[PDB]
Amino acid sequence: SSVDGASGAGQLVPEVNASDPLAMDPVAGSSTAVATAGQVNPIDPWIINNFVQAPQGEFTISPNNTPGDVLFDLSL
Amino acid sequence: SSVDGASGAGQLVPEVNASDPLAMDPVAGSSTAVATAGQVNPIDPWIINNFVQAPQGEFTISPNNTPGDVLFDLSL
Amino acid sequence: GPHLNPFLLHLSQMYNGWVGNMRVRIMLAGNAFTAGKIIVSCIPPGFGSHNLTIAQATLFPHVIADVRTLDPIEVP
Repeated sequence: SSVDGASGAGQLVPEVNASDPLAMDPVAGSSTAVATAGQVNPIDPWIINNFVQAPQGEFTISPNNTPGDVLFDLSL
Repeated sequence: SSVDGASGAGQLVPEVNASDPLAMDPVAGSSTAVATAGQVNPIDPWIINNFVQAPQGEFTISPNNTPGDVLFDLSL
Repeated sequence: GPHLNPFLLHLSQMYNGWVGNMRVRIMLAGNAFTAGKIIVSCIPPGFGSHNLTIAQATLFPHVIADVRTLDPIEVP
């Protein structure tokens, strides 16, 4: 699906982003609700791995933008 | 003999050409004539591997050229 | 459909049915000095001809290629 121009991008841009891990512990999923929710409804496995464009899927950076400007604010 | 700028060409251009094989079977050489030609005359082995500039050795592409323009037409 | 290939097309007029898969190759002509990506989405039959967002195009099994690619993009 994803084909980054690595092959022909020369080496002018960085491929992977080198960054320190998130200062945050992992959080549990469904395991919590299992006992008190009336039902635990599973979803189509095909959705489980497809990275699809979110409804808040676009944003733009321009030289008019000034640091601090919010490009997008996603709420879980 | 051939020294492509690979070393200093960065990675802005493709080195080798990736392409599907020729939709065509290999053809036989001299084996055919051996029996009916009066002679089968061998050529200097030094010519056998030297890639030399053909008499129809030059052509030019320019933004004036339009797709379909024949750059060269070689007949065996 | 057989109509995509003139050979097949010519043949369809001799048989009354068909089944099978084709192979598609997209080939782009660009420098190492360009940038931009294209996206090909596989749309199943029985969907509709409604227009999509690039974001939506992502929701289908897809291929996103960078313009600089040298090798042909093959999509089944």
